Amino acid sequence: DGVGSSSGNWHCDSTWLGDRVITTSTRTWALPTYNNHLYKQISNGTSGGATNDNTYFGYSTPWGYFDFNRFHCHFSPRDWQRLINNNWGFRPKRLSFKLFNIQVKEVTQNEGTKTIANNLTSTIQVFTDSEYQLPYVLGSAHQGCLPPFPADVFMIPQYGYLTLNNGSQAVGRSSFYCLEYFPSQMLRTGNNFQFTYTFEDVPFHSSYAHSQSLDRLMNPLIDQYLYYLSRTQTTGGTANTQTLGFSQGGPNTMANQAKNWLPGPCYRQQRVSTTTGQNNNSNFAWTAGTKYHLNGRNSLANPGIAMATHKDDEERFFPSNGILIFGKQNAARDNADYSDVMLTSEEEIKTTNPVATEEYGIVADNLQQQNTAPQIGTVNSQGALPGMVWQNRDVYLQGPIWAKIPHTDGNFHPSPLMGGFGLKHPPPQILIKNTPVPADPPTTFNQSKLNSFITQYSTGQVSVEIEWELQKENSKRWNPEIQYTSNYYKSTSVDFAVNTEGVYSEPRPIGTRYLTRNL
Amino acid sequence: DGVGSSSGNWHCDSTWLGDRVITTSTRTWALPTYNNHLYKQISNGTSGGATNDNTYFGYSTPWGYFDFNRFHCHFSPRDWQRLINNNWGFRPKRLSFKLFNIQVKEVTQNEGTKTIANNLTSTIQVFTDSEYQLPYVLGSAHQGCLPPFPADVFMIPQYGYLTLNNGSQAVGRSSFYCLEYFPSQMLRTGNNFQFTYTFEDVPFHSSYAHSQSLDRLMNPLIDQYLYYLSRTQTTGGTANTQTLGFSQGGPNTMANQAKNWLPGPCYRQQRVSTTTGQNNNSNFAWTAGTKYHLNGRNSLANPGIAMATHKDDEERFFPSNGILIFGKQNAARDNADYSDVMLTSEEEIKTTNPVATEEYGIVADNLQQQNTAPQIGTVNSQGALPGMVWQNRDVYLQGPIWAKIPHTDGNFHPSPLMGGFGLKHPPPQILIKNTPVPADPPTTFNQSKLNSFITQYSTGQVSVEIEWELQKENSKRWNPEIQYTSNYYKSTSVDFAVNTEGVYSEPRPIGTRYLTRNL
Amino acid sequence: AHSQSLDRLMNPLIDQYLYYLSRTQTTGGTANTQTLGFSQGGPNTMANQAKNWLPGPCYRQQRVSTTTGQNNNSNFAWTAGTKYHLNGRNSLANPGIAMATHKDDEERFFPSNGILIFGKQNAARDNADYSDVMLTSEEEIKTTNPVATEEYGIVADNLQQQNTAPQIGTVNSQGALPGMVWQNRDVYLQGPIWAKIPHTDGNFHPSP
Repeated sequence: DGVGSSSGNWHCDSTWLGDRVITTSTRTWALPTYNNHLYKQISNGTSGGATNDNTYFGYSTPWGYFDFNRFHCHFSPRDWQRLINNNWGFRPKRLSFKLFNIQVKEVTQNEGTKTIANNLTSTIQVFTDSEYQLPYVLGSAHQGCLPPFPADVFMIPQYGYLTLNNGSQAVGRSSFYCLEYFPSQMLRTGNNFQFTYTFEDVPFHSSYAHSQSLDRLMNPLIDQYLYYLSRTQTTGGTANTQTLGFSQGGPNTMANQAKNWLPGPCYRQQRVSTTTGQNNNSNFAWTAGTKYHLNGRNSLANPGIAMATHKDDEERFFPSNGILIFGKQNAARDNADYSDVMLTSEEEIKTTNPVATEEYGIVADNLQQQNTAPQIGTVNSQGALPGMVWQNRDVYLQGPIWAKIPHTDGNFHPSPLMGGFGLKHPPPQILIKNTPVPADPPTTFNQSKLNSFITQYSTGQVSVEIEWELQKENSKRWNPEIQYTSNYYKSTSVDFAVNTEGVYSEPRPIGTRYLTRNL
Repeated sequence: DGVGSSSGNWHCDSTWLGDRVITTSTRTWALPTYNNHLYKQISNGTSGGATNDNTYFGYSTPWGYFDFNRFHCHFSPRDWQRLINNNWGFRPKRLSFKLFNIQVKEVTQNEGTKTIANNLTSTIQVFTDSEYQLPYVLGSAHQGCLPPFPADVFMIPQYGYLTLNNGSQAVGRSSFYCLEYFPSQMLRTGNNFQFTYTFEDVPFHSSYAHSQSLDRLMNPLIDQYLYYLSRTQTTGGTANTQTLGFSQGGPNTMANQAKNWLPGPCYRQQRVSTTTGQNNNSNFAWTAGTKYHLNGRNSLANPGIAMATHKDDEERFFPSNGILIFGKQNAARDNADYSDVMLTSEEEIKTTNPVATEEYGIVADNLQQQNTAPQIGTVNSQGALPGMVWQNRDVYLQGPIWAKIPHTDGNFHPSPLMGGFGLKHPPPQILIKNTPVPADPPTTFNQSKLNSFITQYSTGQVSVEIEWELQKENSKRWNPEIQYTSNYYKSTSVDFAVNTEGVYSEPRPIGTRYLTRNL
Repeated sequence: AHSQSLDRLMNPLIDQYLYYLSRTQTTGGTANTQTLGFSQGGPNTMANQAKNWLPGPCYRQQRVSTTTGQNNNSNFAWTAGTKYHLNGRNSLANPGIAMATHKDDEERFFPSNGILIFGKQNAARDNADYSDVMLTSEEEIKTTNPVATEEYGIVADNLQQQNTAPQIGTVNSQGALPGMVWQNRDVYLQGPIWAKIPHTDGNFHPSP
């Protein structure tokens, strides 16, 4: 461990081993000093235009953190293609993390002439929240993960967290956490850090689409032996009175046939078209948004439970806040135009899950009688019902991987709604910070805490290796399957490559469901 | 591996061991930062004056690469002389490569006063394309190899590559490669790198000239027992009619004798003289150039298949684009004058290969009859014919050594046309790069990739050792052979030495074919 | 399929150390006389650069378009067909040596008898219409093999002199040349698998 010796090598690669695939990626990072080495109470109340739905109380810390919860941090576009075109499923098994070739630099500023030099004796601090004692901030789709392109140098995100609040105030139960109250490893240039983690057992992600629908699982050539009420009134001429007629479901009455299952749960969303002219002329994104109510404040159920984005021949429609939306390279942060973002589609699950913008079904609303016509009610919100089967939201090359399952007495189908793997004990948070280096202190004692520090930042490389277990496809389907493919004809540039400017970009979102499977 | 310890020594030498010769050379190199650490899409279309024959699509990378594919990177002039004056052949067997005494420096620029200092904690990255997964750019006669003179410090070439294109656009099959997607070794000052490689089995290069020609392999004292058609018409007086006369080939009719072999293949080239006055007054270098047509675009077949540069007593003639041409020290890059370049000559193969600027031979063109005179056609393009024997192009002290044989279903006589050894698995490409070192990042998180880096370059030494197998001469020739020799009389300077200015220069191209051998 | 072409294997950022004849005549004004000028191949003159290999063999075929209106109005399938002559009788070299079906942006063109053609279900045995058959394409080999309907290249045809302008000849038939590399014809789900190599004293690249 010396000043003149590399403390790690560049490991970036992928290797396929039949039923496993191991991804390894390394990136160069930079870490500034955050908050001037201070912890600060942050808050947002109801004053000004601030609405109650956005209030909060918490703290910003001097620490940064590593995040690689994004599939493109591990899979290259080509690897993702290898994965999705040939496997019915996959999931994480274990990972390795390493920090090395650390460099702490100090920057001097005098007469606009700025100079940067090495501070060979400075240290950075690193530690993992192995016992999950800090607010788990990963799994909220935040920016700051390792870049998709290996050659890109990235800046490390600052760590902050929230606790209970009443307006802009804290309450008795509000918690304050100090990260320096954890043991942490201190490294100088020449030292390195690393750890291993094993994923808990979790279901394989379904990287397939059903080639059968719930309502079409019968034999199209045979009648049922079961009968259904088919007639309530006589038909001949005008002397029409009540009667009772029963028939057997068959090939031409599949909608009436007795079945064993029901489509998945439903919470509805308002429909919007990509052809603006077909939309109501008003600003309803929030007012007509599908939300949930929690302790006085409202939140968008975004993207909410998994539902088919649209039905047959309606690709132009989507749930106002029921799909994942990624921006194109350089899309604005606010009010970006439709042509600057990329909408995903969960159309593959029309097969078992209700369409996001329609009713779940119809139920009786009264008791019909000789003098009262039967009335029906539309169900727009439907919770778990015995017999339901459903699919979860798909995952994307540039989407999240896992999320921590909240520590609660109960939960139902703990699959993260944004997509991914729900884990009770997810990869630990890796916090990093530059140790404060005091500038010269006063020459006579003073009780006050020092607030004059040498300006500095650090840089180094980081490696993450993950082993994924694959579930091979076993189909007896005779005809070719749908596959993700690169465009065939000429183009100005190559998709998933760099600019003439050197800017890498991801042209479209790439899902995971190409191969098919029966129900 | 410390800051204060050399990590390698200067190994430059040659040792002859009967049937082997081992060359070792070390050089000092400098590596700048290329492309500002970026990958950039580069292209060339048909706009402006750009012709379709020069279109392309590809990428330039932030990486550099080591290249020693040039005989003078290993053999000193005197060693080359020892080799060519005493051996009938030679070939590479194995090699060692080493990178050491690495120094990474950072340069500060303020008020024109520039300062360079050591950055002891910086790293460079190195890796070999052992599995040949990157476009093989070596073997295209590019500049950037180790200098011939050991005392010369050189700059490392930037790596770039090409993929399919349609005009200035890419096509579906165009590939984008990221070099950071390979594992690479990271070294700080004090660390070193090295590897070993073994050349595949390959034929010895023919460092000899034939002392017999294909058409003169018979006994000049004996007749053949075989006859040939010698007369088709009577001769006496004027009553001349058709007849059939046969004769036996003999010492005075060697041109008619039955033979067993045929001269090598032929693709023709236009002839040009070094006496400009004998040349047509027009600019025909390209219009009259010998080319090949590939997917809509034309390329010069330069130098093309191996053919004798000229016939007896015509040293002033040469194929417009059928020979290797080296420049003299400091010759201009464009429109350099004849007296500034050095033309090579493959005159040694007149013996078995057709002369580059003449026909292969003559074939019948019709069916002669009592009322139709026989007609003949000139063959200017002749592919492989059973019975052909030929020699390959010679290699030069300052010429290329090997080339990678394209991975294709088929090939014919895979000897690199520019000369050298064709290898399916040639010495791997050695890529090197300076690791980006971010300047101070913003103090509050920002998603954008960093684009502000500390300016730096690296320098160090490189060693290459190659073991060559020799094929000794076994001639029973009584009279002395031709040998490469230094001039005898006085001269302003020494050939293959330095200036009064310290500039090394190679006065002429030195071939390899001096000793002779029978057919 | 190759993602690189034979004529584009160099580094697009570096010049060669090798020179080529670039000028045969002076340029300034009207007093233009013969001279000799040499230049180094580089990123903008890739067509002039010295290279190590040559495209595969070539036997030519007549070009025909799937847009009938672009075709000559005559029945040339046999008369203009590419054939081989064996003991007095002629046969179509069908499909013949492997060559790219067409060049960039010409998908409508194909060699009269230089590709495999399968019929669609129930296509007639004789005079089936274009819409009843399925043409294959060896476009993937444009990368190393000459295009089936064009020349292999150009060679000199005479000896230029002060009083004789240089002449060139087009090569439409080119046999094996040292340095050539090529790809074989592709195989198809409904195509043949193997063939017996004729028992002969010799053969060249015995790929069916």
